[PDB]
Amino acid sequence: NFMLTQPHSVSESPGKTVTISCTGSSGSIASNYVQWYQQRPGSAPTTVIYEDNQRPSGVPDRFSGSIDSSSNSASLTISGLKTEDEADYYCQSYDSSNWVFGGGTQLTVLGQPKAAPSVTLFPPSSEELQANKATLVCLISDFYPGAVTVAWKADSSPVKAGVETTTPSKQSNNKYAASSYLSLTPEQWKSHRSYSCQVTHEGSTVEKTVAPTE
Amino acid sequence: QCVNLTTRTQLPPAYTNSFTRGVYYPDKVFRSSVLHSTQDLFLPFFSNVTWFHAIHVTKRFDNPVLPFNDGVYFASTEKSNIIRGWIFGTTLDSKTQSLLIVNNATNVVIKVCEFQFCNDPFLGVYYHKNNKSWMESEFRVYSSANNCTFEYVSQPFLMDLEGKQGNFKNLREFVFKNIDGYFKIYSKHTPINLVRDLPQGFSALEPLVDLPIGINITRFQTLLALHRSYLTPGDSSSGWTAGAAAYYVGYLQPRTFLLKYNENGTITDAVDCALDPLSETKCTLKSFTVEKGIYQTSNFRVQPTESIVRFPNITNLCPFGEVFNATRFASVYAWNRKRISNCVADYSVLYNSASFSTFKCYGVSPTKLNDLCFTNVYADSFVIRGDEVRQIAPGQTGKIADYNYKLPDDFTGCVIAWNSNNLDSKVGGNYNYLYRLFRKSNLKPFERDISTEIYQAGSTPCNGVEGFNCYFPLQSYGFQPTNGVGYQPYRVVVLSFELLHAPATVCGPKKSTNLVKNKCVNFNFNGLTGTGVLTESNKKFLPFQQFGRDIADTTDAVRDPQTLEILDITPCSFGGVSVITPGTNTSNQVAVLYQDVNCNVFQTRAGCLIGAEHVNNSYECDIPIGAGICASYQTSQSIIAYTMSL
Amino acid sequence: EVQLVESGGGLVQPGGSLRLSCAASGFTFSSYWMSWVRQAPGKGLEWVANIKQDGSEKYYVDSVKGRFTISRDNAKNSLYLQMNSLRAEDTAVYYCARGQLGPWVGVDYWGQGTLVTVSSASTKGPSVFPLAPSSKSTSGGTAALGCLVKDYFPEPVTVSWNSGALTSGVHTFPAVLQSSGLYSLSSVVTVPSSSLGTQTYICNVNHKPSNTKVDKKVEPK
Ligand SMILES: *[C@@H]1O[C@H](CO)[C@@H](O[C@@H]2O[C@H](CO)[C@@H](O)[C@H](O)[C@H]2NC(C)=O)[C@H](O)[C@H]1NC(C)=O
Ligand SMILES: *[C@@H]1O[C@H](CO)[C@@H](O)[C@H](O)[C@H]1NC(C)=O
Ligand SMILES: *[C@@H]1O[C@H](CO)[C@@H](O)[C@H](O)[C@H]1NC(C)=O
Ligand SMILES: *[C@@H]1O[C@H](CO)[C@@H](O)[C@H](O)[C@H]1NC(C)=O
Ligand SMILES: *[C@@H]1O[C@H](CO)[C@@H](O)[C@H](O)[C@H]1NC(C)=O
Ligand SMILES: *[C@@H]1O[C@H](CO)[C@@H](O)[C@H](O)[C@H]1NC(C)=O
Ligand SMILES: *[C@@H]1O[C@H](CO)[C@@H](O)[C@H](O)[C@H]1NC(C)=O
Ligand SMILES: *[C@@H]1O[C@H](CO)[C@@H](O)[C@H](O)[C@H]1NC(C)=O
Ligand SMILES: *[C@@H]1O[C@H](CO)[C@@H](O)[C@H](O)[C@H]1NC(C)=O
Repeated sequence: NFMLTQPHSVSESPGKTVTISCTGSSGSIASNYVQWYQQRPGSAPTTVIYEDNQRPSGVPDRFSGSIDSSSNSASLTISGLKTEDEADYYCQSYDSSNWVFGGGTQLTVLGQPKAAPSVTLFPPSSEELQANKATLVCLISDFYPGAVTVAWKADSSPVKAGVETTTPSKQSNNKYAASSYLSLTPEQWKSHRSYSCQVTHEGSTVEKTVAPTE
Repeated sequence: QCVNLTTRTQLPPAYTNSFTRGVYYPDKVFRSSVLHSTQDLFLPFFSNVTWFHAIHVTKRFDNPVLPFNDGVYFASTEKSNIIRGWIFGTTLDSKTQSLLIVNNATNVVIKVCEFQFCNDPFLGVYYHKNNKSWMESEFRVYSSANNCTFEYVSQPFLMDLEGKQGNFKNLREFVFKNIDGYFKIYSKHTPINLVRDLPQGFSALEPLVDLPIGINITRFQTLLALHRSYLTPGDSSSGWTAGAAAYYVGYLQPRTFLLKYNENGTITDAVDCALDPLSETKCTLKSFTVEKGIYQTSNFRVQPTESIVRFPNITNLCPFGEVFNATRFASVYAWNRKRISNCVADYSVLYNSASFSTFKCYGVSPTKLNDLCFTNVYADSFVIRGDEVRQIAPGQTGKIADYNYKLPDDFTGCVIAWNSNNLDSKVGGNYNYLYRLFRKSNLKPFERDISTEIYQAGSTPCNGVEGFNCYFPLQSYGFQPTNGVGYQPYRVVVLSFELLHAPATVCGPKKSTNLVKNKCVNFNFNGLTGTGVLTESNKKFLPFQQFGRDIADTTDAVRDPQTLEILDITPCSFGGVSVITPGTNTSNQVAVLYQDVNCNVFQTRAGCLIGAEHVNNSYECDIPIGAGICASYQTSQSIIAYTMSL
Repeated sequence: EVQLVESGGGLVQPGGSLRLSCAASGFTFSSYWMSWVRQAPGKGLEWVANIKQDGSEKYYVDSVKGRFTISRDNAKNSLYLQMNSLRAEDTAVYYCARGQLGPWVGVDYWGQGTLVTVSSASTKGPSVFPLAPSSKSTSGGTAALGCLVKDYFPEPVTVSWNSGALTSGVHTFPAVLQSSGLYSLSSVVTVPSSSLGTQTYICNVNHKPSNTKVDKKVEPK
């Protein structure tokens, strides 16, 4: 059960030296060679560190590695931290006739700071409900950063099943937009009091209320 | 500010031929009646030069951002003064210093800064309704600049803003260079009555300015002026006119030129040295008139193509098999020591397998092992349980690391470990294996002990019998078939490599490329890096020799080691480029003669003669060649070669 | 400089058999170790299988043990991977990995790869719902219009309004994956509310795998 433990978001820093630690638990990683793999997002991966102390030809000398047997961890150090570092890194080992890979450590961050999110509702019409369907869509747009949570509130109890949300997409306004879909039945639509779809952001919460009375 | 253009139908660029164009003064000195040769960047004669159009009658507007090489040639046959100026730079994004040279209607300025350039700088000319004159108002060249170093204003050249569709009446040439950060501009206005296919006339370009800027230039763009009359709606989307204009862009490359000077020090004619054999003969003699006779201009040498290597055969496989495939393994306190030497090392089967669990190599890197030759190779072997495998590495401490086997801190070897539980243990377990638990002190590296005395722990001696405060340092190991993975037996073999003053006896495998013969190739047969052909010989060698020399003491016969063939070494070819000339005021063509190189084309006794037709009849000869064969110009009429008549 | 070309994917099958190929050039195929590595879209790297330079020894992970097979040959310089009894987890991008000395030196070689996805939905008729918000106040994201496309497979859908006559203000939200792995998306355009009855709004939806083109008029409730 050999595995490697390493973080997922580190080195978000401009222009200095930062170390990344990858460690194992089942056995000593210093017995065999451990290598670091470095991958373009959306393209083919490459390798920055091999043999645990050297680098391939053409790789800049900014990257370096070290081994600490006291803490049973492997350290990868990047010195330059230039503009060519937007990658996720992995640590790979070899226990016995098998290969084990790391989780992945994403490194990407090397006029108005706040935008009001415009939120809209589209309740199902008579055409939707006459075909034994009920699609409620929760739309959110113009938010920064794109880290939001969409929730649905019923008359007396929050729902858990039937709600799907997509990742935000980059539009032509230097902002992001996200959508949420809910599949429901007409029986609970007319047996409730007021429907609510709430969205949470960094120190912001916008809630909207509609009624089945049309 | 700037605007973007719309897609339309354009014309592809065409290619024209230069005719004695691109010659300027290479220095600021005076030479009178002097044929002086200098090394500088010019435009070669009869070279391919890139051509662009600018005539409206359609809608041709092509100004790409062409790369700036070492020196450019810009010739414009401007008539209606449609061209305005040039810009330079590297990225054109307000990050590096960039040039702005514009010949405006009032004055000429040279500003180098970080101007924010759009995708197509241009100047806009409007026709006024009340005023019957063309004036420029749209000064859309850049947005802004932050800071810069150099600025210059030239003379106020008068500019005509009226565009027509007639034939050209003036020709303007410009040369831009950048040596040691110094900007060089050469220009000269030359009137002509022509529209296309620039004449064969000669006109040297005088220097104009020597602006010190000291930046990098790799891209440049051209600025053009359009007109907005009452016919066009006035919008720069689909309706516009640009008159009739044309400009040529050429790139300079370094060549050697022979320049002729007159009594007032003006350049009249130029002769190249790498264009024509006649031109080479003219420029080597430092004269514009060549008489009849033999002449030597340069030499000719063939170059090697490939590089073959054939190391001798390797078959001395090291005894790595039985040291790894050993039925019996010694105890840890009595670890075996085997010396391996005088064999060709083969680690290829060692790393290609995967039955082993540890392949760490301290000191030296295992990625290059076949290219390393060592003097002595040692190999130890002992069995240890899976827990005490990390204790083998130097630096760590433990029971095995300090009482049974200690490694030095400067180890340059490798450690091989693998698991063998079924072979080393039966159903009842193995109890034949001994290890040390107690010692008087620590153990020095590469030291083993065999004594099985009674370990003393307290102060009172036990008189050499079993009792309290003194026990057996040597103890047995218990093994189980169903125990843990860490308690299973593991076999560990440690490799040690050392260098001494003795010659190296252990070497890695070598490679051998295929043998190519009868071609000018390069070979390295363990004693020389010789380049030449490898012919098949007819002389046998005694069965102890690898080399071979001649009377002149030159290695020209080396035996191939892997099939035992005797191959000769011969230099590829060399010689000189001789030329025969009919003379002055008689002909213009020459014929190339090689002194001893073996190949319209006639195979003469005195080498290879090309460009001269051999004829069987014999006349009296005038230009000697050699071996009873001369050359002459005889009836049109061409250069002939024949046997001379006594 | 070593070329690696992979072309073995591009189709969906539940529990079937698939054949992936990696082509290599620029080196000697019969002297270095070989491997295969896959990664999930949006997840980390994981190892799949490895094979010796002569094909004598092959190993896989315990998740794919029992199934899967790998074979090689040195005459035509190609690597063969065959899969059987696929599951829903097998949506991954497969790279053919090349070694130098053994399993300790490193992967260090990742062919560009081929996108491989598996799904059970072959082709179903899309559902069109041009929602008409007759009653809606101002100061909102959408004044009054709505179009919804639901229950279609696979991507993509050509969404047009008024046969492509209008193109300003059209915003099409990306498709979302439901609990059954089904795509759904909506497109909104900002138009004045005074033209609800004075202008005809038709939502055009075209699906190329389903060869269906449905134009539906928008009528306020
Ligand atoms: C110990 O014996 C085994 C068994 O033959 C050797 O393993 C073979 O290695 C050769 C190398 O030429 C391969 O061609 C065979 O395929 C291998 N056979 C098996 C069954 O493993 C091994 O090389 C020997 N150990 C040493 C160090 O010589
Ligand atoms: C110039 O180049 C073009 C194509 O690159 C070729 O067709 C043409 O013959 C060249 N001109 C000369 C004088 O060689
Ligand atoms: C002509 O153009 C130059 C280039 O910047 C400018 O400095 C000059 O002011 C212009 N002339 C007039 C009269 O505007
Ligand atoms: C500003 O001018 C100085 C010269 O005084 C120059 O070294 C510097 O590079 C300029 N600034 C920029 C951003 O180029
Ligand atoms: C100019 O460019 C050359 C080659 O690109 C480079 O060697 C040199 O350092 C550059 N100099 C400056 C001042 O940018
Ligand atoms: C150049 O020299 C020639 C030879 O005497 C003479 O005829 C001519 O006038 C001179 N030209 C000038 C510009 O001095
Ligand atoms: C060199 O070795 C090969 C096998 O490794 C053998 O076939 C060949 O005959 C040898 N060459 C000699 C003995 O000249
Ligand atoms: C010159 O070369 C040709 C072909 O390579 C050959 O037939 C001829 O014999 C050679 N001449 C001499 C004098 O060796
Ligand atoms: C010259 O004449 C002789 C007469 O026999 C003939 O054999 C030979 O081929 C001729 N040579 C040429 C080049 O015509």
